[PDB]
Amino acid sequence: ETFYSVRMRASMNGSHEDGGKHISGGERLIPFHEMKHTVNALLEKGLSHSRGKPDFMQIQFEEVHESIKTIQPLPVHTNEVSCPEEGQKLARLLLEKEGVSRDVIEKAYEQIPEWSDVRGAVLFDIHTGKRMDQTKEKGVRVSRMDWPDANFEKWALHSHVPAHSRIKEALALASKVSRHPAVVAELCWSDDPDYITGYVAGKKMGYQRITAMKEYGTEEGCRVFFIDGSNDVNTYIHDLEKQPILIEWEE
Amino acid sequence: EETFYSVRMRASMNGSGGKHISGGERLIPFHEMKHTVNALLEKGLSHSRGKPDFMQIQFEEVHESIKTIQPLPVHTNEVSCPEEGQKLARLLLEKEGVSRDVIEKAYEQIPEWSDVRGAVLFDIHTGKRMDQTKEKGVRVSRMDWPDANFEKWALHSHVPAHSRIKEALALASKVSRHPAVVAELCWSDDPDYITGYVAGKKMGYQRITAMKEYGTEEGCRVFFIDGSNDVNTYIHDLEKQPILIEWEEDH
Ligand SMILES: Nc1ncnc2c1ncn2[C@@H]1O[C@H](COP(=O)(O)OC(=O)CCCCCC(=O)O)[C@@H](O)[C@H]1O
Ligand SMILES: Nc1ncnc2c1ncn2[C@@H]1O[C@H](COP(=O)(O)OC(=O)CCCCCC(=O)O)[C@@H](O)[C@H]1O
Ligand SMILES: [Mg+2]
Ligand SMILES: [Mg+2]
Ligand SMILES: [Mg+2]
Ligand SMILES: [Mg+2]
Repeated sequence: ETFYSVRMRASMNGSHEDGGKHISGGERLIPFHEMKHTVNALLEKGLSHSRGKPDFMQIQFEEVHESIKTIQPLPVHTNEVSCPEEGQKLARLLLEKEGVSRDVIEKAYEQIPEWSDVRGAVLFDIHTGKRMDQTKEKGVRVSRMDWPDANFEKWALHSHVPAHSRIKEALALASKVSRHPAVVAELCWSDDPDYITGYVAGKKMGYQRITAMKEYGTEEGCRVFFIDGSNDVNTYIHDLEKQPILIEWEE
Repeated sequence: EETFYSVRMRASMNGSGGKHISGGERLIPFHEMKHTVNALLEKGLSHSRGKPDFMQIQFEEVHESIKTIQPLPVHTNEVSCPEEGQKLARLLLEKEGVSRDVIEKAYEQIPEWSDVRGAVLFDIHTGKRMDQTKEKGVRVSRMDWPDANFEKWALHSHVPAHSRIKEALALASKVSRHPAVVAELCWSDDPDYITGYVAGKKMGYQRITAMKEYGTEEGCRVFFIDGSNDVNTYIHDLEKQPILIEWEEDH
């Protein structure tokens, strides 16, 4: 059966390219017969965003010719913290636990404010202590991963986590990304003003949720992948953009 | 001054060197966005040229102010076969002001332009193609015709209220208005529609009921240009100038 990559991005004050504000992004992986439902889902997701009404949006589909790999979601643990500063401290400890040196963590945190506007993810090289990709404000956009809702809902029931598509999306991405042999860890929180939970993820500790990573009403987010590998960055960028992943949980 | 949006679509098969299946352009208020994205989607998905494996749909705010014009006057020439239609087409182009030699040269090149995805600009002073877009063609966009007014026009005009005619006539009308455009020649690349037209400022929109045989995918869109200025000026006008059609019943 043939699957399709469906992607969306939306911005205001022009195309993202112009120097507009990123509003929303989406990526889906589906059989052809879900095309209409999926295009509408992405349209609606872009139109009803807390960051604002877009004046630019692109939606796109194409056939995927690489074969699909189906994986488990990462194990999930929720860390309850009382404030953003405690969440950020915990985040740094978790990154160090997973194998990132403290020094590389500090260098990344120096740039993170600069990367608030990035539309995808930043790749940070642990060998240089510096950004590895050259996409600048565009970022690297991981795509061609998805998680059928029914299975995701079964997973959320069991995990005592709410069945919000925001978590599905985050965990599908974290799971695809941590599977990459060159990715040691990911740090994330949302650019949406209305969601303060973030996470750190890696192969050892799984998907570590942190219930407060920033204040409500702020639009600064973070998506950094810490890279430890022997290959060029374009190889890895191609892996993240092109490798098709479906999530399927079983107990 | 109400805000309008350019909504565009293109679809192809065997990739993004692929076969062009469908193209669309709309110009609408924001509240029509959902209906319009779905219309373009469905248009692309149910095309007689085939099922796409690639599609892009895009919207953006238009910042130039909209000009509203009347549609060209319409006349329908009933012919009994394609060869009679083509012969009429050439007579009408000549009557509107294109010299015979320029018509003959263009007809010799029309077969090699079957694959062009937009329009060809043909210079009447040089008897040569003027634009440099090759297989891409020049894609006129940011024109539309609100459905209600189009339906009233079609009722009165004794022409069927098909969106194909709406789209053709909105384009022909925007294009003929351009002071450098002497005439247009058109028939569809769709295997399932053999009606075509020639259009110009004097003769209006002259429909010709048979311009090719059913089941053929060779189409034509040629703009005959009489102009001193940089072709890129004209191209920019055709791509960027926002036009709405309003037929005035009161007349
Ligand atoms: N597909 C992607 N590829 C690379 N970076 C991405 C991608 N998607 C999002 N990002 C980056 O992350 C930033 C925020 O993305 P968002 O979709 O706003 O991210 C979230 O909602 C994070 C929620 C995690 C906690 C969920 C939970 O377990 O309760 C976003 O602006 C991008 O810069
Ligand atoms: N927006 C455009 N800008 C430039 N060229 C275009 C555009 N739209 C279509 N074309 C070119 O023309 C070709 C034919 O497009 P189509 O939309 O398939 O053409 C038609 O339906 C023609 C119908 C005319 C008769 C209507 C009537 O019954 O009164 C198409 O493949 C392109 O090469
Ligand atoms: Mg997202
Ligand atoms: Mg966001
Ligand atoms: Mg068309
Ligand atoms: Mg066509």
